[PDB]
This record gives sequence, structure tokens and C-alpha cells, in this order.
Amino acid sequence: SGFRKMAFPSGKVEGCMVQVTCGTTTLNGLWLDDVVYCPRHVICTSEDMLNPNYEDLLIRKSNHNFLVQAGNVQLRVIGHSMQNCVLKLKVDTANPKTPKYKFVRIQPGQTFSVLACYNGSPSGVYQCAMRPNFTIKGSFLNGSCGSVGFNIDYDCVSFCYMHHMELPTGVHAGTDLEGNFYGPFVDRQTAQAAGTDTTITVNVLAWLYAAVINGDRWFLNRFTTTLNDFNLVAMKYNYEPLTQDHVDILGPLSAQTGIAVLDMCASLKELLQNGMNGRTILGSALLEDEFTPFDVVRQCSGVTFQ
Amino acid sequence: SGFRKMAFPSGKVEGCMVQVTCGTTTLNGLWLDDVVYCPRHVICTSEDMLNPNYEDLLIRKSNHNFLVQAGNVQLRVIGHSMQNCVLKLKVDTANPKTPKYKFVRIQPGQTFSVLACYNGSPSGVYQCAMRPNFTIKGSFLNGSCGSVGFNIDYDCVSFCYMHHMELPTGVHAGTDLEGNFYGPFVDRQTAQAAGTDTTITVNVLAWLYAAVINGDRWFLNRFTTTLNDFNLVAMKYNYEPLTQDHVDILGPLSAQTGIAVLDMCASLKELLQNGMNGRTILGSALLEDEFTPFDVVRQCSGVTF
Repeated sequence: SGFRKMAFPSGKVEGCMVQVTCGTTTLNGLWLDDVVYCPRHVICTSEDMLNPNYEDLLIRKSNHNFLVQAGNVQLRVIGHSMQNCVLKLKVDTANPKTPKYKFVRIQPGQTFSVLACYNGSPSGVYQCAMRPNFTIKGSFLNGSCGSVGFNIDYDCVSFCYMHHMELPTGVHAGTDLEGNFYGPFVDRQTAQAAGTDTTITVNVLAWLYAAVINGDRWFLNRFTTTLNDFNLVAMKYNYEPLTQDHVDILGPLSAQTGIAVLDMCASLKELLQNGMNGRTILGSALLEDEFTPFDVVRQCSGVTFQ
Repeated sequence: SGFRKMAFPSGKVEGCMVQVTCGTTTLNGLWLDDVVYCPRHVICTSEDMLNPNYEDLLIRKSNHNFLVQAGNVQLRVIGHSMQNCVLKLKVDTANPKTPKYKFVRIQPGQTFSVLACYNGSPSGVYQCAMRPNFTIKGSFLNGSCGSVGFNIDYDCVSFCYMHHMELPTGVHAGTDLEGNFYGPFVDRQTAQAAGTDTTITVNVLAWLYAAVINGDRWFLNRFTTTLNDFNLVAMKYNYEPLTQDHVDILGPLSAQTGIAVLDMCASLKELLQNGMNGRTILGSALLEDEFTPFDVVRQCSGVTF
């Protein structure tokens, strides 16, 4: 037992990280088959980032202007193209460590692991959520651009995130692996509104189920509620509205614990209206929303990969 | 910027995880060079665990009773020996994926990454601390025994922990890679007292420095304190006493931020006495003690491996 914010094993992704240098700028790239994917702002200087014309900037670059290094191995760039906000560098060698993989665009509220990298070398791995406002609250220092987020299902790596920017507010923004930003953000150093964030209600409920499974039950109460009644409370506390789709995805946890979803909603309602009175749930003094229902089932059932 | 509870990249360890089966029991082993390391209670049935005589139990086992599987590869066991609470199974093949590695015994308060595994297959990685009472608060289901904890320094993996037991209180106990338990625990299914835990003060201070570096400063206050005045408060709140060694290890963070260590202590004292008034620090509503000073420096400077 016990419940931890757990990341996927990162080995399959480590074998794909490379360093990409263009002029004065170095960041991380992702080497899959004979293509290296990286943020297009690798071609920008500090001043370019204030107002970059990427098409004009990229036209001044040739294949030999991109230095790609995999560990100490030098890759030969034989083609380059821009797809949305990512650069695709064709190299003459297929990555022998390419895992089975997919590119996926995840939905707000889904979770993934990030392999933070600098100069093409991994430094750490952590789990986070795509916020409802399409930011992530990561750990990204200068040079971390091109680090990727992913999920693993048995032997298949689903890449869902590539890191591009830190907003002036300190939160993080990036793209899917086709180079489309999550949210309204652009790869330009300018003020960018993220918009109101909200708490991922179905994830909070999943984590309450995880708490019950592990013996934390003080928050279970006498009440029930309706979906509409609960959503009135959700809106007041800036929680995502709960739908029947959410109720259905919580089904297996309700069945294991014997606690109907609307009964758990009534407990959550009381927690929102009355706070936690200085108590904790699974070692947290706040309501946690970075565990999906699938994450909870995974950890409580010992699902494995390779 | 931003500050996350970050684990080490686990690839170097994933390539060492194998499945070890002895009779009816399967758990995880660590395959390094031509030796596989695993908890000795792999030789125990459910009933054996109540009061095992490991010497007698192991005598009934031969090399061919240990099935070691690496992915789909079968390893040939050519020798076995018990070292404290671990079994060392000599195999006829050196693991081609063996990283540079060391075995280290860590101190209470130090942190490490756990690669949680089942049936020899990795399932997830997380960072945790060795508690002052030598337990860890992990996530370990049935079959996770033999999962290991480790740190990485550039290219070298320092293995420090092997998982052996879940105590009836739900916390976790294990050994170094020489098979010596951390804490007073034994590999027997019995009631075992862990003893009073305390909060790792030097780690809380490190995390407050991490907060300041990342822009959380509301807790910075008007006061200072003395080491003794602070330790009177520490003892009242079941915090480890702060020593000069702790002050010294916090030096680099004090220098980066310009906040003297004893001033940060005075901030911590006020947090202990007055709570956080419903505010948060680095997204947490409680004082976090699972980041060491080196952990903070690592994350805030982008150290890589």
C-alpha cells in the first residue's frame, strides 16, 4: 500500500534525447527513427524571440547549420522542415534505440511524465497534469526546451508534450509532437494570458477513492448529493463541472470501494465548504487533482510495462 | 523555474531488473555483473514468514531451484549465498547492461529514487526520503519486494535501498545492498515498532530556500533567532535538532539567496508556531522535508547525468 505521485520509467525516452545546436542556441531534441524533433525557436537568438519571423529565420539556415549530438555520436542532418512550432531534422542514421511509440494530443486534465533534460542529457523525471487552461506547472530551467512529456502503455511510448516556453507568470507552455501549442500560446517572448484555471474534479474524486483504499476515511460523511447540486458547489469553488462521462470513468473505483460516486461527491462538497480543519489526506493538506482515475487504478493494481 | 519532486532518470536501473522465482514465491532482483541480488525471503512461503529459520530454509534449496528471468532471457544460476538479509545468486552471464555502480548505505534524512517493479518489470519511479526512524513512505504492492532505491552521480548509480517488507502500519522497510536492514526491522511477518519519527529540519530549510529562489517569499519575516532558541522550538514540534553541520551544508543556498541560515530558521519558527494561515509554499500546504540541500541545488542548477 501507500500512494505516491509516480512517473513512468524513463529509460525508453532517455535513449531518444539528443542535443540540437543552431548558431548560439542549444536545446533538446527527440530522435525517433531518422528524424529529430525539436522546438523551432532553436533557430532564434535572444533578440529574435521578442518578435520572430520563423519562416524568414529558417530560410537563412541550411542542413549543416544544425549540429545534432546523441551522447558523443554526431548525427548528419540531411533535411530540415518546419511543422507548426516544431522543427523536423532528417538525419542519415535511424535511432537504434527507437521505442514503439505514438504521437498523441492529450486532453486537459490528463497526466504525463516529463523527462527534464539539459544539453541533451536527462536530469530528472516527474509526473504532472495538463491544466484545464493548457499550462503545466513543471520544473524547467534555461536550456530545458525540447524536453518531452509522455505516457507508457506496456511497450509503447505515447509522446504528448514538448516543452517550449516559460510564461512571465512562471508556468509552462508547449506543444504536441506535431508542433501545435496546447492552449492559446505562441512561441514569442511576450505577455500571454493563460486564462482562469480550474481544479480537475474527476481527478480529485479519484484521489479520494485512492485515500479510502489506503485507509484514509475520516472525510466520508452522512450525505449524498445530485450531479446538479454538486456542480453548483463546483462552480463556486472553481472546480470543473462533473459529467456522467466522469461518473462512468470512476465506476471501477466506486465498485472496489463500495462508495457510490455521488456519495463521494457529497464528501467532496463538505470538504470544499468546510475545508480540511487542519487534517490531511494521503499526506496532503490540500485536495490533489494530478491523479487521473486510470492513474489510481494503475498504482492500486500494480500495472507494469516494458 | 518551478520546483518539482523529481526522481533520477531510471534507465540505468531498468536494465538491471530481473524476476526471481523460488518455488511459489516471485519477487524482483537486481542483476549486476554476474550476480543477482534479491531479498532472502524469496525462499519463504506465506507460512514461513511468521517465524523463518533462513539458514535451514536455504539449505533445502539448490542452484537450480532459483529461476531468474531477464525479460524473456533465462539466466543460469551457478552459485548462491546469503549475505545478511539478501541472497546473492551467481549467474553464468554478466549483465551486458550493468552500469557503473556502487553500493552505499545512506543516512537518515537522505533522499533517493525508487524504481517500483513487479515480476521484474518496472512500473514507476518516485523520489523519497529515508525517514529519521529508518522507514520509508513508499508505494509498494504485493510483489514489489526487491525493488531498489538509488542515486545517480553523472554516470554512476549508487544503490542504497532494497525493499523487503510492509509493516502492519503500512510503512515500508528494507536493507542496503549488503542486506543490512535500515532501522531495527527484521524480515519476519510480526509486529514491529518503528519508533517516533521526526521531521528532517535541514531539508525543510532547504525547501524554503528553493521557495525563495522560485519567488515564494511571503514567509520571510522580521525576526532572527539563535541555534538554541530555534532548537527549543524544533523539539516542541518534533523536528530534528539543527546542528552547525546542517548550517554549513546550507551555506551555498544562503549565499545564493542572501538569507542567513538563522534568519531562515526564524521564518521556520514562525511557520511552526503560527502555521501557514491557509497559504501555500511551492504548491504545498504543509512544510516539505523530502528535499535535501543537494537536491535543491541540483534542481535549481540543472545538473545532468
